[PDB]
Amino acid sequence: SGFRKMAFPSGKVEGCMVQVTCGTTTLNGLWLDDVVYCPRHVICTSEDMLNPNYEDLLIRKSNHNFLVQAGNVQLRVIGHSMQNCVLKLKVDTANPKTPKYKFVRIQPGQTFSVLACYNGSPSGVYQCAMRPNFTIKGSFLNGSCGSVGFNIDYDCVSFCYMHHMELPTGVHAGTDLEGNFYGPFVDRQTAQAAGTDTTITVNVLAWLYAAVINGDRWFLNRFTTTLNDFNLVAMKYNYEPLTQDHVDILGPLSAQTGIAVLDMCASLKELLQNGMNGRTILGSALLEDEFTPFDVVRQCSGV
Amino acid sequence: SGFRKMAFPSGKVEGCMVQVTCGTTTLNGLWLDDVVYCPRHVICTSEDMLNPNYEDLLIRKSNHNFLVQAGNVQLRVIGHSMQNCVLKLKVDTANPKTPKYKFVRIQPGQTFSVLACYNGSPSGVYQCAMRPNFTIKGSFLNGSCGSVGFNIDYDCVSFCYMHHMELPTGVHAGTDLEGNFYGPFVDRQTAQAAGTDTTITVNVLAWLYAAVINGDRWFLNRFTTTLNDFNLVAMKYNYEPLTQDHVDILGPLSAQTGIAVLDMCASLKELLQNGMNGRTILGSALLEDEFTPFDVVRQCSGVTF
Ligand SMILES: C=C[C@H](C[C@@H]1CCNC1=O)NC(=O)[C@H](CC(C)C)NC(=O)c1cc2c(OC)cccc2[nH]1
Ligand SMILES: C=C[C@H](C[C@@H]1CCNC1=O)NC(=O)[C@H](CC(C)C)NC(=O)c1cc2c(OC)cccc2[nH]1
Repeated sequence: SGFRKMAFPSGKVEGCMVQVTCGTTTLNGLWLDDVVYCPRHVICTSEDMLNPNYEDLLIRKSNHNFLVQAGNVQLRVIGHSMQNCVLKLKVDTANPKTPKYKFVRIQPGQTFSVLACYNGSPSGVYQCAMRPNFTIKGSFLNGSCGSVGFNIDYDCVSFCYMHHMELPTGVHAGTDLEGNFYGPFVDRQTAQAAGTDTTITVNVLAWLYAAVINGDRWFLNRFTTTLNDFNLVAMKYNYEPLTQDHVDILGPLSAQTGIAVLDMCASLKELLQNGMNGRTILGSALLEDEFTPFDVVRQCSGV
Repeated sequence: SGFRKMAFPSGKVEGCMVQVTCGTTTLNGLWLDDVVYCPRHVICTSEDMLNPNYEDLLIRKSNHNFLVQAGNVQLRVIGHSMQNCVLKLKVDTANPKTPKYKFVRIQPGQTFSVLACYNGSPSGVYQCAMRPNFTIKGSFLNGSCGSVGFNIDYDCVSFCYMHHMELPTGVHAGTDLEGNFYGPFVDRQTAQAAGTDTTITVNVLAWLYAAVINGDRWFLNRFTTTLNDFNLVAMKYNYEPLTQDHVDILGPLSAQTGIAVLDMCASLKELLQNGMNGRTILGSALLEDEFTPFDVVRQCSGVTF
């Protein structure tokens, strides 16, 4: 029993992290086969940061302008290209620890594990959900760029996030491994705002089922609601609309607990309208929306 | 910026996880040099667990009754012994992935990363605080025993927890790597209850230091207190008393902010005696008690390993 926010084991990714230096700038890179992937803003100076013409800055660089260190070993850069906001440095050595991997673009509401790194060395691991406004609520300091987010299915690492920026609000923004930002953000040194954030309703519901599966039922009620009437109330409170696909994805949790999805929607509606009134759910005083139905099924099936 | 519960990178420990089977009972073990450590109840059948005599169960076992596997690769057992509630199995191969390590027994309030494992295969990693009642709020399913908890210092992995049991309340209990349970529990299939839990004062203070570092300091008052007086008051609110070691490990955060530990204690006392009103601290109306002083430094300074 028990429900906890947990990240995938990070070993397979730790073996890929390297340090990439250009000029006075050092950050992290991801070393897969004979290519190192890192944020392209590593090539920018203090002055270039405001409005960098990256193609113009990159053409002026040589392979020897990039220092790549894997532990104590320096990797010789034999080629450099740019795919959107990701710099790709070809090295003369293939990473022997390269796992089975793929590059994927994650959808809002889905979760992934972040391996926060500094100077090419792992520092910590934590789960983040891609928010509807395409930010993530992570923990990143100076030099964390190039840290990656991933999921692990079987032994295949699906990389979905590379870290680039912290917004003034303290949330974080980045790209996929094709270098395309999640959200309307740009890799320039400017204060940038995200769109109005919304709450991931299907995840809140999964988290309520988790609370029930772990013995917490105080928030349930004898009422039910139609999907549309629930969505009317949800949107009033800046919650994302619930789709029939979301309802279906919640089926397994509904079958395990015997609580129809629309019955749990009526509980959430009551919570949004009455609040929690000092009560807590799984130790939280707020409604948590960073747990997917899959994250709940993975931990609570059979309990 | 950002404050998150963050596990240690788990790679060094993943490379030490193996499967240990006795009969049909399989759980996890920890392979370090040429020894595998696992819970001793792996030698118990389902019926034996109700009331086991481990010394007697073990005398009937031989090296050849133990199946240790790294994946599907068998490691031959060439010696066995019981140390408290931990079985030690000597194997004929030294783990080439063995990291620098030590075995430590942690105090209540200290945190560690749990590498949840099933059949010797790592499933997930999460942070746990040892509660004052010597349970942890983990997430564990059948077959999870032998999963370990650890901290990383520089490059040394300090193992401090091995998982053994789930209490009726849904919390979890286990041992250090010398097989000594945390708390008054035993490895027997019996309904066991943990004492009343309490809030971890030193970690709440750390969380308050974290708030100050980030500019959230409305709760600072112009009072101080003695350690004894604060301890007596705190217990009335179900808070743990502070030890000298607690004061010591708050030293760095005290120096960084310039707020003496006993001054922060007086501020916390007022929050307990007056509440927080509708105000929040670091965005929360609840005081957090599962971040140690080091956890705060980790988050705000970016330590690597
Ligand atoms: C090492 C990788 C860091 C990650 C950051 C560091 C602290 N924590 C992290 O996550 N990335 C960067 O430093 C980026 C670099 C750009 C060229 C993409 N820039 C920003 O994140 C940033 C600039 C800025 C601003 O500039 C006027 C105003 C207000 C907020 C601002 N944020
Ligand atoms: C694989 C390792 C599991 C961890 C468990 C499995 C599910 N989640 C986990 O954490 N460990 C075990 O199965 C232990 C076995 C030893 C005590 C011999 N037994 C219990 O955990 C247990 C016995 C019991 C009880 O006995 C009458 C009453 C009420 C609650 C109870 N729990």
